[PDB]
Amino acid sequence: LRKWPLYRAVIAEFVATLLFLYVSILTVIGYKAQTDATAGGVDCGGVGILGIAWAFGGMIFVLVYCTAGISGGHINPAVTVGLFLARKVSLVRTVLYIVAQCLGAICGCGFVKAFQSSYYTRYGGGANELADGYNKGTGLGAEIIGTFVLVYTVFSATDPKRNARDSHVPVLAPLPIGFAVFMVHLATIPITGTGINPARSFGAAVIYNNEKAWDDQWIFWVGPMIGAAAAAFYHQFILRAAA
Amino acid sequence: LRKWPLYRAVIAEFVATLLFLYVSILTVIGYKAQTDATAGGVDCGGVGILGIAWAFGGMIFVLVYCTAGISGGHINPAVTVGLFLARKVSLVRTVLYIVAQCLGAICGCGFVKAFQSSYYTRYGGGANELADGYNKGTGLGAEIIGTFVLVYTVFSATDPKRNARDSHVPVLAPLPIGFAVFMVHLATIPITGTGINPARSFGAAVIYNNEKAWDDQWIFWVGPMIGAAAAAFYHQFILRAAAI
Amino acid sequence: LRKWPLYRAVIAEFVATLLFLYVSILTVIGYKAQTDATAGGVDCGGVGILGIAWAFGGMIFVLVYCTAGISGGHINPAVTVGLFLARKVSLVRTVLYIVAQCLGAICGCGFVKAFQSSYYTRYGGGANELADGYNKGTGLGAEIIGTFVLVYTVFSATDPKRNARDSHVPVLAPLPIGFAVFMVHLATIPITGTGINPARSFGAAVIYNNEKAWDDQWIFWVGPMIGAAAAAFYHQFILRAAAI
Amino acid sequence: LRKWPLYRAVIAEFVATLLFLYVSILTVIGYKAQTDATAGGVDCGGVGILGIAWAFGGMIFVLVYCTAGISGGHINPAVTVGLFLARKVSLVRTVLYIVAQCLGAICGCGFVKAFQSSYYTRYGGGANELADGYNKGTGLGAEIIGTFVLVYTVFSATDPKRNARDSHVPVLAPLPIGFAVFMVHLATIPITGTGINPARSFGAAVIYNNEKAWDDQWIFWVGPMIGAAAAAFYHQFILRAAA
Repeated sequence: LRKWPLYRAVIAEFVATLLFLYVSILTVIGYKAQTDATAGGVDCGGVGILGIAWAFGGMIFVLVYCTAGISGGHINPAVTVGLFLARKVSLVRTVLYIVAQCLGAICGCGFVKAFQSSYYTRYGGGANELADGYNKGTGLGAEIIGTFVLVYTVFSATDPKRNARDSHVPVLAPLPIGFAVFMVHLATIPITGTGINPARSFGAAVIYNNEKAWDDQWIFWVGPMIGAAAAAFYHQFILRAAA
Repeated sequence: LRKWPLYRAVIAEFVATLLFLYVSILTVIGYKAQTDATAGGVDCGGVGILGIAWAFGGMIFVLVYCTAGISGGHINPAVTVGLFLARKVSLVRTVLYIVAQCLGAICGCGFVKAFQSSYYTRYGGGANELADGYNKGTGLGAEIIGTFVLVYTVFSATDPKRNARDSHVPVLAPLPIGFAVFMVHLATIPITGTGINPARSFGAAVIYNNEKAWDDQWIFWVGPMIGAAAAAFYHQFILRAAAI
Repeated sequence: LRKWPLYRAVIAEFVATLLFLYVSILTVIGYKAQTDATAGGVDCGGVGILGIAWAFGGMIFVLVYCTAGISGGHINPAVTVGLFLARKVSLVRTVLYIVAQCLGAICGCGFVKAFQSSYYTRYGGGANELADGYNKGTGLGAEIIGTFVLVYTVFSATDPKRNARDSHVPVLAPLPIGFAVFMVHLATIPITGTGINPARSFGAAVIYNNEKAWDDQWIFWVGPMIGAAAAAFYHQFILRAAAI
Repeated sequence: LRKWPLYRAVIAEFVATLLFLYVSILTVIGYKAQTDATAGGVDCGGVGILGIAWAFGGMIFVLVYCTAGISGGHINPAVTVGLFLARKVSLVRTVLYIVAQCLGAICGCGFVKAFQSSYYTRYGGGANELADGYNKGTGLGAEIIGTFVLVYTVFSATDPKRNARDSHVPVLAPLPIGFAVFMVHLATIPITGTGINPARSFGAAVIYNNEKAWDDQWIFWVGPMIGAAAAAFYHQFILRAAA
């Protein structure tokens, strides 16, 4: 049937997101646990904020590869919308994929508190937030262009020759995507902590649960979607890679 | 002959694990010796703990690439045992790898301290234990998922067609598997130093031998197996990508 | 139509360079803002200057991968000009890229300071200049070889068969080229911040505009060209791997 | 003719070695220039000794790829001997390849002094040396096993299907080799600064020119060759990958 594999192709998206978050989170939180804030431990010496940026782009690359020929290796709500606005994701999928992504991200970040809870709460919760020093418009713009780069990669990465089984869904070359994320994280983590993935953003937000988080949560949906839409427009028409 | 190509690989495992544990732990002890205790050493200016995580990751990347069409690139009881529940490595072929790998680790581990026994001993010796602040359940829960992440990555990394020499043992591109190892560490080192490898943990426990360390060791066997047995279960049925 | 697939790529260059300069410099300024001046910031605990070098490297890796079968993945006047002496990019097709790339950089550069004009200005703005202690000849000699390393890497990275859309423009795997960019930086950043990209340097010089910076800028054009013209010469004849 | 391409296949080995060294060197020296010794600059903050290890394994990977289908992508005297002892390098080549490698390495490190000369001399010269704290036997053993890993990769990396033009010389998969180097550098740089490449070792030695360097230069030829020989024995016979 069509309903059973679609369901299974969605089950993957949920699982991979769960893994992706908590690794990236417990990397961030593990970093923030080893690297001291004010006092009570060692300054620096952690994985560096280079190590954190490795966690995201690295876990993504792995999972995209793990979830390539199944779901399509989407793992990102912004990416899902891009591919959808590219008229190549069967509507109902995206609605489910977002539920899939946003579910597991809550789960993932949830498994992190359970482990520590102590050093979790004090240390950021791994939740995306505006860094003090920048205006909101600045932060919004970075998320837009940032996500744009990620999504621009995806479409370029789609090989028409190779496709997912029991579907017309584009399988993705797993490496440059995860590397594109890593580049963006290197560029962004100061400003916002790098959202460009509403699943992640909404994920830790539910768990960490802070006024400043919820107040600034509105960006990492708007910003990314704007970019993913722009990247779709940039790829399928003004580069016209459709034909 | 079945024995000559089998032992061909049963050794290749042992060697890789020897090489694996050697390069990795020699980095860790190196990192320790760079920052060290008050009087001697400078902080931060080592490889960074990221660099340690690199060592464990990339070594898996190359040793699998070398032992791909030979042993199948396990270098891990969990990965091997995981491929047994998956009914892809016949019983007797597993138990050998299980033992063959463990010895290499020890041989790899013991080789390291002979270089730096003075330093080695004072600085944790790359032994898998709980960092204080974490309840034992936290440490256990960390290993199972971390192993799962890898073993699942290992399974999605199974070519349906190509075999290692003279068996039904998988052969596929390793680069993701190395990252899975590398990734997990970055998030798991703060807790246990990242085990997700029963032989590696066992090999560290044998040489170092510290009671509080040695009686926590049970976790890094109990844990990883479950995470592997789950990933095998999930990938083979809950995804059922094996059905054809 | 010749114009529609040409401009198809003439834009793709411009955009990549815009994206390139944006992501890279936003990291640098980020690094600056993390350590900063006495009162504000913590040292070391940034990405590390290695992380900066990563940004320049990997961005070349992905933007070439995106613009491989489109523009041919130059994102660099030197690389483009280098492929002109190699007689592989017809005259008029180069001059466009030469200009098309430069604008993107500026557009990419200008976009960055609009985010952080306060910080940006106080912290070097990713502008290519000589760090004190180096004579100007040292800085020049650094850029030429660094560019050579890349442009030579670019040439050894030329598939004899596959073209970009509707031209005779090469298409081959990018991963080495990204590393060449990444590698050179690690050894060249201490001197100039690593130029090896005339458009990038020009783009940085336009927005930042500082006289002592702006009148040293001539180096990062004079240099890279020579290193590119050499690599093209060496690869095409001294190795003569192009002859068939 | 046979003499012209052989000569050209040797010209590549020289060039790539020149590049490899000075980049790795000026990375090491650039690191040591930015990172202070006792006083006169900033502590840490450099590329880290992770960044240095990236320079070696990274430059190698690039150049091996750049010099694959030509020379065979050898770049290392130890590797040359291994492939030779594997009965698959036409004797005369190795003698020339060593001259090729050891020449450019001197050149490379030479271009570094010219640039700085000031901060060159005080800061190690990028020359391999025993780290104070270890015995010589310890240091020798690391170079042996270290080089072994590098060379074991090479043979495993040799694809019999693909071969260099106008030769029977094995082209190498450029990535795992350069990555194997990187791993070893991460493991070794404390102890010796990682030799496993007599070209590099003899390269900076000529330029830096120190008593302690020349005294301890004897290791990074003996050690590596022992390993490269062992890796050859480990590969071609007790793994018997010859047939």
